[PDB]
Amino acid sequence: AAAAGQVFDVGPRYTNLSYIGEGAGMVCSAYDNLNKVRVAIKKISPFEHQTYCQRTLREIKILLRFRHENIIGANDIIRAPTIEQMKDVYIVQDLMETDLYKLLKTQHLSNDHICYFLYQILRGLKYIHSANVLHRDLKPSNLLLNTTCDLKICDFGLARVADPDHDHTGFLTEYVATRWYRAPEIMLNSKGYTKSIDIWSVGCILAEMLSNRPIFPGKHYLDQLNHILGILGSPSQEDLNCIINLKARNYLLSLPHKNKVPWNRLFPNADSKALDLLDKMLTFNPHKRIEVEQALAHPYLEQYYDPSDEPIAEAPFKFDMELPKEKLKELIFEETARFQPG
Repeated sequence: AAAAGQVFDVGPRYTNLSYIGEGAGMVCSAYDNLNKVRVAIKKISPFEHQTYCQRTLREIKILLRFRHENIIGANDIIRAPTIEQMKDVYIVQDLMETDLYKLLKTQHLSNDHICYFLYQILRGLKYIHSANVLHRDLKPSNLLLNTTCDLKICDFGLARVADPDHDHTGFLTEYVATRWYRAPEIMLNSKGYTKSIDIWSVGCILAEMLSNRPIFPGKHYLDQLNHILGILGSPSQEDLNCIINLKARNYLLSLPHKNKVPWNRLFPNADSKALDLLDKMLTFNPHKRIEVEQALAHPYLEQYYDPSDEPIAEAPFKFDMELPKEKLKELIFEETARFQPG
């Protein structure tokens, strides 16, 4: 009994709705009457398809367990008082005006902005990684921004617990995360269960911040690899020897030789410390790729770096990655109980 454009009934607490929609259901802003601030509300309607259930549960479990200035929280979650009556779930969050994807369509960023956004991306990422979680879908639309340049990472639906022991797979194994921000190893021999997959995406985001265009816009699964290799050049023998997978190694060896395009050719207006950090994020071999704490400690970020102000999670995270649709509904109901006066 309160609509927008569908039903969007968010109790007595939240009023003066206004569409911003099509994200997960639909998104509105709304006046919060207990805190008198405007806030964002996302309506989730996932109990039909069993995969949107999994993404929803995963996202709720993470959002509630994580507490960090550069990671979007869930201030409130609204659903029916019973499982029977629960059809929709609404997640209430800090209202963030824009995201980096929308910003970059229209705005050039000064070096000071690039530096600050990157610092905040990596500060959030350090927390995430310290919990043994991988985000796995970092991209400019998953980076929210407010009018005062605060950056918050959102969308933990593809997130997983890190599992480097079980990261190997065969050549051309299908993947779900967004193509342009996929590390080379996803196409070759990785399931994306190590931390280095997120650092690659961050590197892609940096490159995008410096030029306002995706650095590796592959049209489909292997074109992505040829984009990467067209800039980085052919992998060294020693990087090839880290790929044991014969199908992947022989594929790479079949390719004509390509030299590196130097970053300063691609990004002639860029701060050279920015390009050095970029280089180290967009390293072909995931074993040699810089880690989140090394990136924060890089000279480019020296105006911000302060590890005592770069918090870590209080304990490791415990196993997303799995259950029929009816059990999932029940877990979601149980995970959201703390917001019920009930």
